[PDB]
Amino acid sequence: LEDIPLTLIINKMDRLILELKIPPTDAYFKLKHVIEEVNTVIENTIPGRGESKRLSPEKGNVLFACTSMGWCFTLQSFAKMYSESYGGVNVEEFARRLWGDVYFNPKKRTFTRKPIEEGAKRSFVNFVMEPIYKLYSHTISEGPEDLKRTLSKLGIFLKPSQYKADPKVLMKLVCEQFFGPSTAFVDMVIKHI
Amino acid sequence: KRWNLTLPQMANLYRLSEPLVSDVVDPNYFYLFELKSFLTAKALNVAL
Amino acid sequence: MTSSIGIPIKLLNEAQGHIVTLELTTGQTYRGKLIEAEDNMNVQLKDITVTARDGRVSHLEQIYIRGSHVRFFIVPDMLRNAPMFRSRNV
Amino acid sequence: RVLLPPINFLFRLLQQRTPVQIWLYEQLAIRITGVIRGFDEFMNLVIDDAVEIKLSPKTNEPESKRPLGQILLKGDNISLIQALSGSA
Amino acid sequence: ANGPLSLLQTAVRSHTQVLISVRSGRKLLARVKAFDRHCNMILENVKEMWTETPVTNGKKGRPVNKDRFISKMFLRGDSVVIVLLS
Amino acid sequence: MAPAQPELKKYLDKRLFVELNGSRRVIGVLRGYDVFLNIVLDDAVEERPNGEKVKLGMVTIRGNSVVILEPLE
Amino acid sequence: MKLVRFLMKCANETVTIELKNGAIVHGTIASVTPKMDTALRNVRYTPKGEEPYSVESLTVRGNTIRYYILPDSLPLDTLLIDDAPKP
Amino acid sequence: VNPRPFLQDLVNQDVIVRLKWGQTEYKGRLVSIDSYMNIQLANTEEFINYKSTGHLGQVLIRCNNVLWVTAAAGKQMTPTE
Amino acid sequence: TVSHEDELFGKGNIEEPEEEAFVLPAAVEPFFADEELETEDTRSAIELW
Amino acid sequence: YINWRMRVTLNDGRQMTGQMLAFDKHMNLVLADTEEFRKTKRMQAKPNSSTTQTLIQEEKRTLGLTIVRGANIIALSVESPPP
Ligand SMILES: Nc1nc2c(ncn2[C@@H]2O[C@H](COP(=O)(O)OP(=O)(O)OP(=O)(O)O)[C@@H](O)[C@H]2O)c(=O)[nH]1
Repeated sequence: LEDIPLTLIINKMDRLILELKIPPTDAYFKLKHVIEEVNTVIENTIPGRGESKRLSPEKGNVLFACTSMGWCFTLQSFAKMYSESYGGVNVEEFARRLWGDVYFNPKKRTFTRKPIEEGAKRSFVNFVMEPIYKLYSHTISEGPEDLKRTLSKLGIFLKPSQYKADPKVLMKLVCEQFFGPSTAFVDMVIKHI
Repeated sequence: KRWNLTLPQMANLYRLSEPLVSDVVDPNYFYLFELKSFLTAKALNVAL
Repeated sequence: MTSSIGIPIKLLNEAQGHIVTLELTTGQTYRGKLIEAEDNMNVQLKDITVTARDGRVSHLEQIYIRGSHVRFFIVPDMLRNAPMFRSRNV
Repeated sequence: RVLLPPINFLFRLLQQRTPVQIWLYEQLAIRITGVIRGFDEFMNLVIDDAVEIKLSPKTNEPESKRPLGQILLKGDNISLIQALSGSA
Repeated sequence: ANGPLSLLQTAVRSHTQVLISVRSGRKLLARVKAFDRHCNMILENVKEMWTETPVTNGKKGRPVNKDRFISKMFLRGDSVVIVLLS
Repeated sequence: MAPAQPELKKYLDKRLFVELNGSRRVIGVLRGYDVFLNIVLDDAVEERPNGEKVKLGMVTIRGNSVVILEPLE
Repeated sequence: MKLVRFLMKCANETVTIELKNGAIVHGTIASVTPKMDTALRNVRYTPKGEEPYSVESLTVRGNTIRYYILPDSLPLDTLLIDDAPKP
Repeated sequence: VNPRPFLQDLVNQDVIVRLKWGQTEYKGRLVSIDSYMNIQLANTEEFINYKSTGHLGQVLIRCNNVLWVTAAAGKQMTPTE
Repeated sequence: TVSHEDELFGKGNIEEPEEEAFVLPAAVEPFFADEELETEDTRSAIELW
Repeated sequence: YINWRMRVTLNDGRQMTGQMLAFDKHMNLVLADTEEFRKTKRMQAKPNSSTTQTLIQEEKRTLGLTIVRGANIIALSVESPPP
């Protein structure tokens, strides 16, 4: 009503992973439920102008964060970590194609709306949420040698004393070295505020 | 003077300690039944 | 291994939005507010007040210069004390 | 819109066999006119029936011509390749 | 091992004098001692020749062929313009 | 790794003047580019120092050949 | 073999390098980089048409140099011995 | 026809290469071609300003100083008027 | 009014339109592609959490 | 070799003296408190002497914080150590 520009920060994703323990597709459904609830009350505040101030992850004004472990990312920043780890990926178009009812066919290497190859999951799920779930599960579920092997396979290096830490502090260190700092939040604020 | 135990060992020790170990997960279980509440009730001459 | 960009390229990237003066290898120096930067030092400027060493003073808008022809670049003094220059000792 | 990649443009020019005039690198008065026959990843173009034209330094008109036949020019010596559209 | 590197290796093994025309307007008659993949060369008993135009009292005279002798020389492959094995 | 592509998406399909070596000017409309700054433009007009504009149509300039660029719109 | 390894084995010696710009610097080499960048101590440099200048040290990039001449007593056979491991 | 196949077919045959410096030409039997477009030729003769400077023999030329290359069969070294 | 799936694809095109047809390079995979989602100790890990 | 007061020679003959702050892999050097000195040879002819004297006049301009690409960088020499 005061027309201050508004951006969304979905918080406490560890509750999706560790409290609710819902599968990654249900995590996507929960995320979309929260985002549509926010946009629904935005639309009901002023009728007819809900499209002007739409909050949705593909625009870059929704930042998924877990503040206990201390990581935050947008879709653009997550595609940026893809572009850093592999190279030659258009971050803007990929972040556009990440969210929604977009399904990823790996054999055709394409984006559709129905599963063409009979088992293709969502683009957001397959590229974003299942890596986070696998990171969480393998960080709290593996011994220190297996953890060292896995995190070195991705490229994350820790001092050997830190591999034997408590699960919560080890989790914080692993997520800190994986996601990195809060640059995604800075980008979100600069672009949308 | 210091110990570290793997996840299977800690899980097994947690399972063996069932008759004693506490099943409370939520801290909101201790609403108005914590130390600060007892000290407030002591200072006010009331008893929860 | 992880690719490490240079500190000077990082200082160029952090100079966006402030007025800088870029002198190319052709003897022409343009001073203006930088609007973008790239890892290959291909910078685009908006204010671009150009002075050519033959004595040609002019003004242009939205001029992009590749890093190959760029000879020298001078940025604002505040970036002299930037967070990049601190020696991180972990 | 649809972007035109330089490799796609070179492939279209080779498939259409259209005439191309290339002003050389560091030489505004030196051009090569021919038909594109093949291209490589290092921008080295082999062109059949190539003719080298040296332009006049004053009036910027073609002064001398010499047909070198089917030749090959590296990408480092090529500056400006323009497709001369034939009057069909 | 089969292109111009083979010819350079053969010239180095034969210790035959070859003439290298360098893009700074120079010529070098020398025996090849060592070579690299980037055309970097190390040679022994090098005679370097050049043409210098003497300008005496503002008048450009006839050019003179100046020559110098170097025991060991190292020439980069970037500055090499032409090479001829003799 | 692979070099980053130049930021010229906003410059696509727009009137642009490119200054290239030999003090040459090209006024045209951007049609495409590459990672190595190989620019392909349509309706190109070449200008020498004499101020004469010669139409060429579809032209291509290499990354090393391109020196400066400026949007005309 | 790598000529950079030979140049590193040829370091700590007094040489004279003429660059592509016509400047010639003579002095004792202090360090040699794998990209042929050589830093020399007790340098005396002469540019194209300028008077010579003596400096304590001078670093020249591996791209700007044109031709280097070392002393005649250099053990070229010893410096050309293959010491790197076979890949 | 790719430039690599053209250079492979031009091997063991007379070719003329025009350099980028001094407008010099070298006509001779091409012997060896490398992946970096390094040329080694035999029975090479050099010409400067459309005038034959003379035969040199086995000539090794790097790709940096080479401007254009063509077949020497049916090609006249004199400049057309 | 303007759906994301409609502005990205176009009504009922389902697949991407062939004029653009964005594809990823062959190297690009999800980060923990080979690693399975759930170790046999993950139940125990969240029970101890 | 950082934080040492040095003078670098450009490919165009211009000298730049200042405190070297940072260097990169491609020798692109960022230096602060830069002073660009150009030694231009000028033939000054006196009104009484017919022989024109060629003097290397040094024109110095302060630039401040400047980053220079390594392709145009030629050589550098240390002037003064850390202060
Ligand atoms: N699972 C999970 N719990 C969190 C996270 N962040 C905070 N918490 C817990 O949630 C509680 C609330 O955190 P606060 O930082 O106090 O939130 P707040 O916004 O300051 O609370 P108010 O200012 O009163 O609205 C804390 O006590 C934490 O224990 C998180 O990222 N994940």
